[PDB]
Amino acid sequence: QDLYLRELKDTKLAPSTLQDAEGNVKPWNPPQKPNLPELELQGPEALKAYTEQNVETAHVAKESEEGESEPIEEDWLVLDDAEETKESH
Amino acid sequence: SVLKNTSVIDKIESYVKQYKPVKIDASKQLQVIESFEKHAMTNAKETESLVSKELKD
Repeated sequence: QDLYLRELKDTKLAPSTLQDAEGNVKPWNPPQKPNLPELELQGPEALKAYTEQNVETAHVAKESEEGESEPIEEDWLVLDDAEETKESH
Repeated sequence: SVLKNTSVIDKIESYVKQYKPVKIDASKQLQVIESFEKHAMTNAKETESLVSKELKD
């Protein structure tokens, strides 16, 4: 009946321009467009960090080297220190 | 597909794929690692030759 149809029609006048269409909004003085799709579109990345973890910064892992590939000055010293330990061992 | 406002996932999915070859392994130790071992062969066989001789001696 009509009293539901007219409020169903009312759903096709007041909120039809709200989200069903993009005719901004008549009852509201503040606009609907420059909040969610431009200011709050970056809103999720205005809550998290930008240009570091949304870009995600796929960074090359810092490379770690061996013991400088210099065995002679330490292996014999370790061998000399191994003599010291095994006397105490 | 849970996000109807995707707009970044394809970029993010591509961002994963462009960095899919993240970084290779580092098997750089092929000259110093055995140098620890070359001292290991030297001293162990020096010890083993001595103890084998001394146990019978």
